[PDB]
Amino acid sequence: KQEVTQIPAALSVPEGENLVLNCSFTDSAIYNLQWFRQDPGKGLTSLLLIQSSQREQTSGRLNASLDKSSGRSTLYIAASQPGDSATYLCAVTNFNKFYFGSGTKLNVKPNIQNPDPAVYQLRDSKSSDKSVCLFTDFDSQTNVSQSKDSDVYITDKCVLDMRSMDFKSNSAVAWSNKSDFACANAFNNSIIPEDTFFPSPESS
Amino acid sequence: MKAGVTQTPRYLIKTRGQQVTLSCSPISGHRSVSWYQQTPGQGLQFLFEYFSETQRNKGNFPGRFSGRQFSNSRSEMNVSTLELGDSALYLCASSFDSGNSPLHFGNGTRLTVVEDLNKVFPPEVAVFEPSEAEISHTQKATLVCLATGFFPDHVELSWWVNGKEVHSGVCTDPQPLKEQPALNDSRYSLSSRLRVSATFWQNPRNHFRCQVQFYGLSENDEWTQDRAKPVTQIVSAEAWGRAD
Repeated sequence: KQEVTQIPAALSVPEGENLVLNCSFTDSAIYNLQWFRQDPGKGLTSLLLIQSSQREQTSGRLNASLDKSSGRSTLYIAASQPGDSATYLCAVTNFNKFYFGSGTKLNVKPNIQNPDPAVYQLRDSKSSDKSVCLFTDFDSQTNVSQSKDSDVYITDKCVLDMRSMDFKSNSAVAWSNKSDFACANAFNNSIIPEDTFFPSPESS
Repeated sequence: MKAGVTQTPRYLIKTRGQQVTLSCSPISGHRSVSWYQQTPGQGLQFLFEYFSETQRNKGNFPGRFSGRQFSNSRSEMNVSTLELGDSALYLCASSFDSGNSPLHFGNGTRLTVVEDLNKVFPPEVAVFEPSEAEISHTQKATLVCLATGFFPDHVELSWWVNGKEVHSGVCTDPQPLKEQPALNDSRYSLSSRLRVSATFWQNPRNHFRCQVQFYGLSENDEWTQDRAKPVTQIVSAEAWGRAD
């Protein structure tokens, strides 16, 4: 009869903004409520544990309230950072059971200071039969879509940080081994900046 | 120094009907050990918790899921009569007291249950060298590594520059893409980028390696196909800088 609900399912925001993560539970007879983060391909990290007798806990930029009788907890994350990106899980400990919510998947986007959107062709590999195109250096407002073609593969924006240069950049990779494939067309199903640089012939 | 929660094995590939036994060692001083199953579709689900060698609490799984705890607090769980939907991350957590003290999780055992070990393939791995136009326009140079055609998703990708593992300037996709999204046994692909300065790429003494560890079949799994047995292995690709 315990049901734990978390909203939003997914949150994407600009770095620096405050965030609100909501948890609710139908059975108020809990011993503790606990918030965790989980990164891709890893286990969970405990962030806060709020005992049933406590109303809140704080650790750094994280503060969570517990309203036991209302069946609610809210996690507030101040001044979000890229390294906050994770899945955040709400769990409750009941008399003789333990229940986890389905999570909020948080992505905190960098503010790109100097966008320079471009689509480049990487060099042919002599030990691969794929052609590879790199869409890079675009602002974090850009959305990368899948191709119309089932044999063209496109991976979502990924942020890299060149720490010693004070520099971060988004990119998406597209590839295929079909012959009617070119970098000029690879991202045609996405809305890309009108000023995107297509070098001749890192494109077509 | 301290050891965290440890789990063994890290990865398993089984066929339907088989059985597995998984182990977890708690943090020293923790006596409560809990097991959970994490699947895409049902999220984290509680199996059972042990303290001082006895089961204290149990979830709703059927009796083919079982567990135990030894006198030193180490715990095993066992799954019999395995089915495709038992594929999951099996997570262990330890605590000083689960009623009032935080759960500390291990990194899990990744179990894949398949119909047919012929469905298992290692990755092919390739490095693609940077675009000249990128170098001219930005004074930076992005390498791409692609790991493709693998099943199951039991891979770990890393970059190494002159023998030292790098994280600065890297981004690896958080999840692989299914090459055939509609299929239970689709093979996967994964991409990663490493970006360096143009000056660094232009030195021919600089060596770049993309390494993919793939966790596959055991010595004891039978193999009767023509192609190479898809055992646990590293597949890598490399490049050297160049005046570019």
